[PDB]
Amino acid sequence: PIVIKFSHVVAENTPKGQGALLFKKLVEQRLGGRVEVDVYPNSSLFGDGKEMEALLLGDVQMLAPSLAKFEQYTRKVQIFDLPFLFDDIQAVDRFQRSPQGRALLTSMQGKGILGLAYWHNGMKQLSANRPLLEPEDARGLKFRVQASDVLNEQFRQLRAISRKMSFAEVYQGLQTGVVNGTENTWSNYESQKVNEVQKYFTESNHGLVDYMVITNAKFWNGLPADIREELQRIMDEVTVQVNLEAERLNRDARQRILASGASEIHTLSPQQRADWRQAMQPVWQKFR
Repeated sequence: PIVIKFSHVVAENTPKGQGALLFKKLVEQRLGGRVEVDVYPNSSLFGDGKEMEALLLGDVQMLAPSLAKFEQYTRKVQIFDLPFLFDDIQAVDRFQRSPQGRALLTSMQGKGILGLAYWHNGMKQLSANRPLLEPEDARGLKFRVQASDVLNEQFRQLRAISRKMSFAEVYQGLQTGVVNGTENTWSNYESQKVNEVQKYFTESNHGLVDYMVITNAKFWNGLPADIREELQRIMDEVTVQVNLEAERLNRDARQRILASGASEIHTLSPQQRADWRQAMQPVWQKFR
């Protein structure tokens, strides 16, 4: 029995968490006794800082990191971090499914990493301990970010401080005050209870969190051909399900945040929307 350990950093009740479990279910139903999928959520096997090298070493067989986290291996997927480049997940999808988007799946092949699919999470929102109505409001704040040069620049542009931190550490980061704001999808915010330490959200939709499902090329290429081809067909099926439901899981998470009674969500006025775009679009200059 071939074992595929799939490690990720999110909660089970999320787009990625459910996708990893659906992959497990369909593989074990279609390849029972031949392939086993062992899913490790919430950084229970490896966290942000160590998963990629574990994949390269063969300690894990499948990951699905945020597109924001690949700079050490390629700078070709930085495009996905540019603020306001994609209006919505449908726009992201059009890029991902296009010839140019598909080619990025092989961007790390020379490093021994193979991209198998894109999975959606959703658009990013802003949070802080004070209201974020207009860009001036971010000045002097300390935002947690994924480990991305683009996202560092995004907050530098807003005259704020950014701090790269692993996803597992965000809650305590905000609780202790080493950071006091961040950006993320509704799903990630609610599932990790970060709304408990962030009173104010702004529905900015200013970026996204999406994933590239990846494996170790040596492992993937070493599989019997039938197993590899079948796994790829199953992955594509799972991807349709992940992507069909990611919008709903995020909307449900937003509802939970409102039902918590401890946070509020600001709807940007048209003028505020334009102001945030103007303040953030200059970061594209540095990543042509």
